[PDB]
Amino acid sequence: DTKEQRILRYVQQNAKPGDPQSVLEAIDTYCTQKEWAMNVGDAKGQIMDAVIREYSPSLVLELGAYCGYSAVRMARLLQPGARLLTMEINPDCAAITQQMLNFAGLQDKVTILNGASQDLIPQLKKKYDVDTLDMVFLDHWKDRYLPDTLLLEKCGLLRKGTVLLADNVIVPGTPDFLAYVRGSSSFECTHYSSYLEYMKVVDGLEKAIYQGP
Ligand SMILES: O=C(NC/C=C/[C@H]1O[C@@H](n2cnc(C(F)(F)F)c2)[C@H](O)[C@@H]1O)c1cc([N+](=O)[O-])cc(O)c1O
Ligand SMILES: [Mg+2]
Repeated sequence: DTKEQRILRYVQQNAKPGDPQSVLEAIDTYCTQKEWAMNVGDAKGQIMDAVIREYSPSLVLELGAYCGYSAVRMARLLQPGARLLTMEINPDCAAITQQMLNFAGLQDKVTILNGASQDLIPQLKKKYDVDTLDMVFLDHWKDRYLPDTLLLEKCGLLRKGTVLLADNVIVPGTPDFLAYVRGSSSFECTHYSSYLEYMKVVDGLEKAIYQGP
């Protein structure tokens, strides 16, 4: 029994089927109160929602599905016919994410790709009927943000105006990626400051009164 399975089961038991907002709220409650997990969380999530709404992307790529929190967050805001592709190298995570999406009623909008980016990015256009991406959400291993961006470019998946949106550029940090995009004339960058997810961390003092030998 893993933390991720506990999160899914919590959702199935507490959230309302076919209600994405309910699913997000259940995940957030569980991770706030019971076990920290690396979901983007509500604070950063509200910023994501505002960016998605602004750009109204027809085709989004997510790198890093985890438990499907951001996939639910993004897919619930997609217009009819728009698609989210989400890449997850861990097959246990990919299965949890599919179940989370199913529970939320968002399965028709989302395609889970189970594999490594080095294999899957070059197969996107041919296997998943993609021309160029409107938006990319980066939230996988932090050392993979830059090499994957470069691979996306190599493969012709970026067009003028493709929006990349990257989580965790402060904590844990993505320093090569951040320096690269901020220094490149090929990118125009904006920073949205917020807070790391679920950081009300409990600690305590123990008092121990000696009673003698
Ligand atoms: O390490 C963090 N995230 C790593 C998240 C990694 C997730 O992305 C998947 N993946 C890996 N490669 C691919 C692909 F697509 F390329 F194939 C998909 C991994 O299996 C995992 O589910 C993290 C850590 C903290 N923190 O505070 O420690 C806070 C956060 O918000 C975080 O995102
Ligand atoms: Mg993250």
